[PDB]
Amino acid sequence: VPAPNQQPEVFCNQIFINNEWHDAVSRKTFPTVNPSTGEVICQVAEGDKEDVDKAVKAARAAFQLGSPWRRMDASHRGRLLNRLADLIERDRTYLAALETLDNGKPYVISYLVDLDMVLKCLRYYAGWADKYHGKTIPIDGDFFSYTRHEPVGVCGQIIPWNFPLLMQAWKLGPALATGNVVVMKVAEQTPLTALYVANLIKEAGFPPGVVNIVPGFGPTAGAAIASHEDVDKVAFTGSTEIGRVIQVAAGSSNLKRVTLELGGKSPNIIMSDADMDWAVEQAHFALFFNQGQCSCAGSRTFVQEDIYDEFVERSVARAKSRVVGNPFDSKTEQGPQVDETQFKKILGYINTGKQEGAKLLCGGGIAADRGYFIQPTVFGDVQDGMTIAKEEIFGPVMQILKFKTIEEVVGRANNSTYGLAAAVFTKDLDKANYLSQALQAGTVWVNCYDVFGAQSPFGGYKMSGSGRELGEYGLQAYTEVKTVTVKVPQKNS
Amino acid sequence: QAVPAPNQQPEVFCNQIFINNEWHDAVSRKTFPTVNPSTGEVICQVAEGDKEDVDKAVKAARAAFQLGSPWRRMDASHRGRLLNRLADLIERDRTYLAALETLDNGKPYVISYLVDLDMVLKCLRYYAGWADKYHGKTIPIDGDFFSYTRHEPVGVCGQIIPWNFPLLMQAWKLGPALATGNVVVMKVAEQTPLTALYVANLIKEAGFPPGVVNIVPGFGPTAGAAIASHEDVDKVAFTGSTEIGRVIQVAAGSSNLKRVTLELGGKSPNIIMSDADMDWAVEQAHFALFFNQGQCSCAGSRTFVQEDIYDEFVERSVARAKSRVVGNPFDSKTEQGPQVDETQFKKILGYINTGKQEGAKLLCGGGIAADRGYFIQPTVFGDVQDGMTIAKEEIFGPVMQILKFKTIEEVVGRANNSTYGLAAAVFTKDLDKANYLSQALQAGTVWVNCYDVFGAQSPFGGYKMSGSGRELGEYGLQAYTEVKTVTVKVPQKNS
Amino acid sequence: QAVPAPNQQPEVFCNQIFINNEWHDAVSRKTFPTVNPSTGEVICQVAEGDKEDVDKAVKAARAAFQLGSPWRRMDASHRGRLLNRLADLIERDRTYLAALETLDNGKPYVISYLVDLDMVLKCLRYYAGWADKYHGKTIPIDGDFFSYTRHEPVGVCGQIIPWNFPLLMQAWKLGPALATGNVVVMKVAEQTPLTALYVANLIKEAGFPPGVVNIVPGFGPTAGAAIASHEDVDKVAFTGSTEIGRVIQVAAGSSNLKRVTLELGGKSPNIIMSDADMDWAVEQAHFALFFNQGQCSCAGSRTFVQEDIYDEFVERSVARAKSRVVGNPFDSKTEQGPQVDETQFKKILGYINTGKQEGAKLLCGGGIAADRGYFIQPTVFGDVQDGMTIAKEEIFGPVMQILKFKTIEEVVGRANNSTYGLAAAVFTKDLDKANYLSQALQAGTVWVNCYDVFGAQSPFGGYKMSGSGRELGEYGLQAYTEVKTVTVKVPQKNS
Amino acid sequence: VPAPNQQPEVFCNQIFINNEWHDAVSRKTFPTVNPSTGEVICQVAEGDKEDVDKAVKAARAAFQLGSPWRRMDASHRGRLLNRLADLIERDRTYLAALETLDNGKPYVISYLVDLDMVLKCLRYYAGWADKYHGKTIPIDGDFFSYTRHEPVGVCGQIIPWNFPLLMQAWKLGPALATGNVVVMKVAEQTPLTALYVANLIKEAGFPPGVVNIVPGFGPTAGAAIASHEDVDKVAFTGSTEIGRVIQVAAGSSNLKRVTLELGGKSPNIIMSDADMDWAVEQAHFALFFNQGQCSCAGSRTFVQEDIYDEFVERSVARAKSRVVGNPFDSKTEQGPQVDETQFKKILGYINTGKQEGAKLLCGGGIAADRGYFIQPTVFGDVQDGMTIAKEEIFGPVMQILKFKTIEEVVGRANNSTYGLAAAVFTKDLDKANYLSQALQAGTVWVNCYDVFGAQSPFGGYKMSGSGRELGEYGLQAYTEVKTVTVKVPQKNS
Ligand SMILES: NC(=O)c1ccc[n+]([C@@H]2O[C@H](COP(=O)([O-])OP(=O)(O)OC[C@H]3O[C@@H](n4cnc5c(N)ncnc54)[C@H](O)[C@@H]3O)[C@@H](O)[C@H]2O)c1
Ligand code: NA
Ligand code: NA
Ligand code: NA
Ligand code: NA
Repeated sequence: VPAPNQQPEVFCNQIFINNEWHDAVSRKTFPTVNPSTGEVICQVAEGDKEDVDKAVKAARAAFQLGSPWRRMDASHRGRLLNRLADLIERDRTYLAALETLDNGKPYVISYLVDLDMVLKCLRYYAGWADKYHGKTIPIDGDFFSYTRHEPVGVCGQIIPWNFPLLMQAWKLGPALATGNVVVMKVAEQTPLTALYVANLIKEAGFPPGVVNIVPGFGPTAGAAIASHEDVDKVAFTGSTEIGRVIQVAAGSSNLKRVTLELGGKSPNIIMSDADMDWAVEQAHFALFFNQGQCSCAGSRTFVQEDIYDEFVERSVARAKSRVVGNPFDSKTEQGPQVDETQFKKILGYINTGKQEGAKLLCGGGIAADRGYFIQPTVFGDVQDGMTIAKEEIFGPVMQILKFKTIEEVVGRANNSTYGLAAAVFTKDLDKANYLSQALQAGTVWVNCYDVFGAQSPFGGYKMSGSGRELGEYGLQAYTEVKTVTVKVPQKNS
Repeated sequence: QAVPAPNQQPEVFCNQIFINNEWHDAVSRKTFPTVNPSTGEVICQVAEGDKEDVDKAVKAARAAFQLGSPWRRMDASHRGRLLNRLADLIERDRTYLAALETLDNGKPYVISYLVDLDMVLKCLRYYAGWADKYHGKTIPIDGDFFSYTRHEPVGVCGQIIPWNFPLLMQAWKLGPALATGNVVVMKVAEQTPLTALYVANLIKEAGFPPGVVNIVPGFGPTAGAAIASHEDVDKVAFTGSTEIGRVIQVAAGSSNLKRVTLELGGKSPNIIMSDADMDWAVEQAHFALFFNQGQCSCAGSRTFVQEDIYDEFVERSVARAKSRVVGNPFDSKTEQGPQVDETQFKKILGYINTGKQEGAKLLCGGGIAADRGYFIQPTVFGDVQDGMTIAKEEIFGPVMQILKFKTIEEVVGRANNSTYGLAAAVFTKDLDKANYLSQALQAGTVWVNCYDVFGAQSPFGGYKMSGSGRELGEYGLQAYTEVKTVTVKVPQKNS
Repeated sequence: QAVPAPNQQPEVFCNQIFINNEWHDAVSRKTFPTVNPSTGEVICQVAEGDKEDVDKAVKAARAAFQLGSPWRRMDASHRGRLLNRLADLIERDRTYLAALETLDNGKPYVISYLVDLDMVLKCLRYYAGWADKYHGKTIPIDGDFFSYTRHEPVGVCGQIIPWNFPLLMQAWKLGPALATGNVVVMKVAEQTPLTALYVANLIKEAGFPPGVVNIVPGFGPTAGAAIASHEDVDKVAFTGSTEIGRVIQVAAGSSNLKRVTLELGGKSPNIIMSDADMDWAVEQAHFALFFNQGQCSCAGSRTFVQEDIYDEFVERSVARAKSRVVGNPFDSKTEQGPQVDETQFKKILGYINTGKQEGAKLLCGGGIAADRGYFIQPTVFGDVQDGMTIAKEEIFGPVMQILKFKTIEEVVGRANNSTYGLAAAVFTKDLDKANYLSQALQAGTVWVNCYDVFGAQSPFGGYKMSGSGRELGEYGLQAYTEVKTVTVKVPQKNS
Repeated sequence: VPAPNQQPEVFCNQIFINNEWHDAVSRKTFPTVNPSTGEVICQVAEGDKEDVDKAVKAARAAFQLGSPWRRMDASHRGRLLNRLADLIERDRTYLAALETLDNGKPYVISYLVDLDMVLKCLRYYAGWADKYHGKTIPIDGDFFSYTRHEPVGVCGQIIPWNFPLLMQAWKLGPALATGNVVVMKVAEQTPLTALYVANLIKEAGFPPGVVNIVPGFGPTAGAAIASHEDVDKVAFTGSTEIGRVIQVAAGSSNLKRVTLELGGKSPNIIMSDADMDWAVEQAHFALFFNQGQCSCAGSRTFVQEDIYDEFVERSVARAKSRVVGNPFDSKTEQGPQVDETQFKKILGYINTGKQEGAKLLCGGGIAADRGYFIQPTVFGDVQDGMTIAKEEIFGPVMQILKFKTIEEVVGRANNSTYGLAAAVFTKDLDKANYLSQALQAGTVWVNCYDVFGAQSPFGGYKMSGSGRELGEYGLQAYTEVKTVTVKVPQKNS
C-alpha cells in the first residue's frame, strides 16, 4: 500500500450539475468533520429543493430523444465507464486517503477494499452496457413482437455514508450502463469523495447532465428527489425507517419506481462441526468490519451449545486484540464511528444491553478522549427479545446467542422483520443445503461472510428492502420495457 | 362460428368469501348487491368482506406458504400441471363463465366467449409452461467461491383487480403468482365479483392446496385497503385507477414495505400517418377506442390524424360510430353493451358535457341510448385540442377524441405530453416512420398497424403514471420472484 | 400402488412406415421380425424401410416445412397445445404402451409404467411449455441500426434412436424439435420399433399436420445411413454407440454439412468416499449399474470405493446382486428382465469371459440365468483395475466393476482417465469434497449422493467421446434453432 | 489516419507455443508475398503435425485443473482481454500497415475498419468473461440441480486470409472470455499480423500455453488440428469445400465439436421503391469491399425491372470510378487480390461469365503489370444457372440479375446451397418484414449491407456453415455444460 497523505487537499465541495460546480441557491453550507479528531475538514454547499430542481432539469434535458447520451452507442457507454474506472485508479491513493479522512475507516482498507471494489464494480458494469438484450417474442397471430430494454430516465439515487465511494459505484454502474441519467444525493457525513469522482466523470467525457450530484441533508435534498414530479425512479440505500419515508413520498407524488436497500440484523450461524478458528475470525469480521457500520453485519452470532464456551472465549480474545486507533496508521484495525450522533446512539445501545441482562464480556465504553472511538464490545448470553438482539446498532457491538438444534436456529434466525443477509458455518453438505434454502435472507454465505462480488446480486427480504443491486439483476430496476407489436403480412416460424 | 348459445340467466353458485378452500360469510354477516348493468336489477347478494376477513385470508395464505408445506414442497412442474388443470376446468365451463361474465359486467357475450375466456385460457396455459423454467443463475464470482441465485417466491401476494375484464384480470394475476409458487389473497371488484368466485371453486376442484388462493369480495377502502396495509402481506399487485395507485403505494410504505407493482390509467395516442391504409386505420381506430364499452386503460382515446387525411378520417369514423350497435349483450348483433354501473354512467355523461362546453365538436352520439340499464350512445368529438379535459383525462367510456396534426416531430411531442404512458399506436406503410415513432413514443406498448393486440407472451404495463412493472410474458414473473444469492466457500475454484 | 394390471399379450396395431400421416409398406415390400426377448419368439413383422422410403419421408417433411405451410404459420403456443394433446393421448394409452414397451424391449412392466412412460409424459409436457418462450434478442448494436435475432427452426431433422429406452428416446427427440417448429424423419431401432409406431398414430390423432413427423423403421446401415447422408436433411441428432457416432459425423461432412448432435457411450465412474452413508451408497450403486438390465450409457460401471470401506462395500454389493430377481418382466417382483437380443446376450457373456481371463475377481453371477430368452445373471467383479477391458469398454449389461482407491487426487485422475465423459457421481457427507469433485470430474452430469436422477428441466449429454450437444432442459432447444440476425437501418437510434 | 510506414519491419515469423517462438521441427519455411508487388516479404516457419502436437500438449497443460488459467477469476480474463486490446491500440498504426503489406487491402481501411473492429470485438468479449451464467434449475424431487458453464478445453481455430486480424479476434474473444485454451492455424497468405499479436498476448500477461499459433499450410497443420485426438473442439472459417474436410476429420478422429463459417453467394435485393443512390452505393460496397474477398459479399444483385436500367447505369459508372492502386496511397479504393492462385481463378470466372452469355458491362481484365490487380468487373443480364451466378468468385466481379415480383425473388434468392447473408432495399414496412422472414440466410440486412457489430451474431444457413460467431451466441460453441444434481434433505420453492 502506498504511504497515505494524512491531510489530502480537498478540491470539490459544491453541487455538480451539467458538469459545472455550483453553490446552493441559498449560498448555505454545512461542515463535514474528520471523525478521528472531531474537527471540521471544510464547508460543503448545502443543496435543497431548488438545487434538486436544477439537477432534475439538467438530467431531463440530457435524456431528451436525440441527445448525445440517448444516441451514444451502448458500447461507448461501456468505454466511458471503463475510462472512469481508469481515472479512479490513477487517483486511487488520493481517493483512499480522502475516504479515510472524511469517513474514519482505516486507510489500508480504503485502499485495498473500497477502492478495489469500486474499480471492479464499474468495470463489471462497463461490460453490461451493450449486452442487456430485449427479446423477440413469438406472439400469436400475424405479428412481429419484441421488447426494447430502454432506460427508465431520470434516476434519483440516495446513498449513505458507510461506504461512500462504493455506494456511489453500486448506483452509477448499472444506471449508466443502461443509459439512464442520475441525480445523486450523497450523505452529509461523507460528501467529499463522491464530489471528487464527479470531477472525474467530467474528465472521462460523460455528457453534461448525465450525472448530477447534490450534497445536502436527507429531509431537504433527499426528500426533494423522492417527491419530485419529474424523477422517473428512485434508488435508496439507508435505514429502514427512511425507506418508509421514501416509498410514501414516491406514492404521494408521481408513482416513480422505487428500489430500497435497507437495514439488517443478520444471523451468523455456527454449527458445532464448523472449523473453529475460521468461524471465530469470520464472525469477528462479520460484525466488526467497517466499525460495525454495515447493514450486512453479522449482528446475531448464533453458536451451537457444544462449541459455545470455546467460541466465546476465542471471540473475546480476538475483540480484545483488535487495534483501535488513528486510521492512517497501518496497525489500526478499527477507526472511529462516523459522527457524534452515531457515537452516542451506540453507547446508548451498549447501556441497554447491560440493563436487559446480556453479559458484557469485553469493551462497553469510549476508547479515546478525542474523535468518536468505541471499544470493541462483546455481549454473551443474548436472548431474542433484547433490544441489542432486535435493533440494528451499526457499531462495534457483537451479540452471541446460544442454540441447540437446526430447526430451532432456523426459526430464531427468521424471527426478524429484517432479511438482508445470513450465514452458516458447517462442514456438512446437507446442513448447508437445508439452511441456505430455509433462511429468509437475500444473501446466504456458507463458510464465509461479507463476500461481495460485482457478479452476484445483493438486497433484502422483508423490511431490508426490495430489488437487487450488483450482478445482471442490478440492471432490472434501471430498465423500462417497451413492447413493440407490428402487424406483418404472414407470420412464419 | 363456434360461439355456443348462451344461457341468458346463468345460475349463481358462489357468492361468499373463499378462504382455505372453504366458503364463508363475512365476519360481520353483511352482504352487498351486484347488479346486472343491462337492466339495473340486482343479480344477488355477495358477502361483504372487510379487514377481519382479510386477516383470516392472510393467515390461511401464510400457513400454506410455511417451509415444508405441500405447496412449498411441490415440484415446479406440478405447479404447471395444476395451472393446466385449472385451464381445462375453465374450458369445460367456458359457456357458463362467458354468460356469467356478461351478466355481471355487461360486455357482449360473443366477446366474453371469444376474447375474455380465450385469453384467460391462453394466459393460464402460457404461465403453466413457465412454472419449471424461470431459472436462477450460477455466477462466476471472484475468489474461491461457488455463487448462485435461487428464484424463490416472494410469499403472500395481495392482488387487487378491477371490473373491466374480471376473469382476464384474475388470470393475469394468478398465472405468474402460482407459476412461481406464491400464495394469494385476491380482492375482486365489487361491481363484478361473481365469475372470479366461480373460478375459486374450480381452483379447489383442480387440487390446489388449501390457502394457496383466497378471494375476498368487498369494497375498496375496506377490504382492498386492509390488504395494502397488512403487516403480513409480502407483495401487492394492483390494477386500477392512477388515483388509487397512489393510495396503494402509500399504504405499502406506511406499513411493512411490501413490494408493489401497479397497472394504472391511460390516455393512449393512436397516430394515423397520411400514408396509412385508410380503411384499416379507420376500423382499427374505432376498435381502439370503443372496445369493451370504452372501459380499457389501453383505449386509443387520443386519435391523432395527419392533416392531409383528417377530413376523410373523421367522416368515415363518424359513419362507423353511427353504425355501432348498442343493445342487449346476449344478442350476437350487439357491439356495445351497457357501462358497468350508475357511477360510471354518470361520470361518462359528465365528460360528454365537459367536452361540449370546452369547445370540442360533437359529431355524433352524446346522450343516453336506452331508458333502462346504463347505455350510452357511441360518441365522437372532432377538432379536439390538447388542453381540453376530454383530451387529458381518462373517460373510460365510448367517447372518441380526434385531433389533427401536421408533422412527425409535432405528433411525437403531443403524444408524449401526458403523465400517462400505457400504450400507443402508429399507422403507416413506411419502415422508417414506424421504426422512429416506435422508439420515440413514451409508452409501454407501441402497436404498429394494429391496436389492442395482446398475447400472454408479450409484456404489458405503464411508463410514467400508468404504472410500474410488467404483466404477461417472462417479465410478469419478476414481481413474484425473490432472488436469493448463496455464496459458498470452496476448496479451489476452477472454470 | 398405482401400477394398473398389464395385458401380457398387447395387440400390435402399427407395424408399417409412417409418412405424411399415412401408413405404408416399404417400397421393396420387405419386412423384418421383431422378437420378444423374454421368449425369443417373433412378435410380428415390421416394414423394412430403406433409402427409397427415407427419400419419401424427407420429401413429405420438406413439404410440411415450406414457408406458408400450416406448420410454419401455426402459433408457437399452438405447437405447445399439440404437444400437450399428444401427452394426454399417451397418458390415455399408458397401460397399453407400457406393456408393449416391455413386450418388445424386455424391461420390467412396473418400470415401463412408472419410469419410462412417466418420463415421456413429463418430457413432452415440459417441452410444450417451451414452444412459445425461446426468445430471440434485441441487440444494441453500434450505429443507427435496429438489430435483432429470430429463433427459427432448422428444418428437416433426421433423428436416429436406440432400443434401450424406445419411447423415452423418442420423446427426448420429438419434444424440443416440435416445440421449436421443426419437422422430423425418425429412424427407430430395429429391436424395438413397435411403441414408437403406435405413438405415430397418436401424433396423427393429436392433429399434427401431415409430414411434421415421419417414422421409418428399418436397419441402421440402410435407413439410418440414408438419413445421415441425405442431401435435403438439415440436421441429424443421433443417440447410440460411439462407433456409429463417428459414421454419422462423417456422413454429415461428406454430404451436405447438416448440423450434428450426438449422445454416445459411457464408462461412468461412481465414487464412494469413506464418509458416505454406506447403506444408501450400496443401494444407489446397485441401481446405478443394474438399472434397465445394465443397458444405459448413464450406467455407473466403474464403482470406485475408498479403501477404508472397500471390503464392506463389496460384501454388501455382492449380497444385493445375489438378491436381485431375474424373471418374466410382467411379474411385478422382477427387477431384471432379459437383454434386448441375442447379439447383446452373446456380447455381454463375452465381456464376462474377458473379465475372468484378465484377472478380475468374479464374486457372483457370470452365467446364463434361464434356458429361454436372453437372461444373464447379475454379475459382480471385484478388485477391478483400470487397464482391464471390463474397466475401459462399455459392456451394456448387468456386469458391475468395483475398484479400490485411496485419495481424492488419485480418484479424480482415474475417473477422468477415459475417452468417455457422459456421467459421474460422488457419495460423501462433506460439503467441500462434494464441491471439489463436482468441479473436477469431466462428465456432462455429476450426481451427488444420488444416481440416475433425470429431469426434463436439466440437460444431459457427453464430454469427450460421449457426444456433443445437450438434450433436456432449455439447452435441448439450441440444436433445433437456426439463429437469424436482422439488421435494419433506422433514421436515428436512441437508447 | 496517421501516415503509414510502407515497409514496416517484421519481428515475428515463427511458431508460438508456451509464449515462446520456435522454428518448425523440420526447420522448413514458406514465403509470404506482398500481393502489391509479387515480391517475398519474408520466410515463415512452416508448422506441420509435429508442431501442432507440441501446441496441443502446451494447451492441454495450461487447461489442467488447478492451473493459473483454470483458477483465474473470470473478471480477470476480461481484464487481460482489455489489456490485449489496449496493446493492439498502442500498435494500431504498425499493425494496420503490416496488415496492408501482407494482405493487400488499402491501409486506410486496415486502420479505420479492420483495426477498429478488432478492438471492438476484444473489448466486447472482455465484458462477457464474467457474465455467461449457468442456471439453477427447479428439477422434480428432493434435489438441487444446476449447470456450470465450463470451457470446452483445447480449441483448434483455423482462419482464412481475407481479414487476418479480425478473424483472429472473432476466434480469440469468445474462446478466451470463457476460459478455453487455443491452438490457432493462421492462413499461409497472411500469417504476419497474427504472429505479432501473439507477442502482444505474451506482453498482456496471458499464461503460457493459453494461446498457441502454428503458421503453416492447410492440409498439413490445419488437418493435424482437425484430426487431433486431444483437441476438444474445432472452429473453422474458410471455404465450404474445406469445411467438409474438417467435419470428416472430426468425425473420423475423436468426435470433437465443430463449428464452421463457410462460403456464400449472398443475394442483395433492390426493390423498385428503394432509395436509388443509397442502394447503388451499398450494392457496390456489398460486392467490391475488400477486393471482393468476403464470404458475406452481395454477389447476386437482384434488381426489380422498373429500376433495372438506371440501377445498372449507375452501378457501371461507380465501378468505372473505383480507384485501383497502391494500397498505401490514400486515394486507393481497391488493392490487389491476395495471391496468384486467386488472381488466376478470378480471371477464369470472368471468362466463364463471358462464355455463358452474361453481358460484360465494364472491366474484365488485369489492371496492372505487377502484383495481382483486377479491374472492377460488372456483369449484366445474369441468369441463375450461370457459373458466376452459382459459385463463389471471391473477387471484384459483380452479378446483376433482373426480377419482377417479390414471390419470384424469394424463390431465386433461396435457390442456393449457400445461406450466409442477404439484404433487402425497400421503403416499405411490409416488404421488409416479409422478405427478412422468408430469406434463408444467417444475416439479413435491411437498407444496408455489411453492417457488423460485435453484439450481433453472424453465421450460415445450409452449406454456409453451422454455429454463430459474435454476440452472446459466439460463447455457446466454447461452453461445455455440466449438470450437477445434488440430493437435498427437503426441497422447497
Ligand atoms: N463464413 C465466414 O464468416 C467466412 C469469413 C471469411 C472467409 N470465409 C471463406 O474464406 C475462405 C478463405 O479463403 P480460402 O479460399 O483460402 O479458404 P480455405 O478454406 O482454403 O482456407 C481457409 C483456412 O483453412 C486452411 N485449410 C486449407 N485446406 C485445409 C485442410 N485440408 N484442412 C485444414 N485446414 C485447411 C487454410 O490454410 C486456411 O488457414 C473463402 O473461400 C471464403 O469461402 C468465410
Ligand atoms: Na466526515
Ligand atoms: Na355487476
Ligand atoms: Na424386440
Ligand atoms: Na501475403
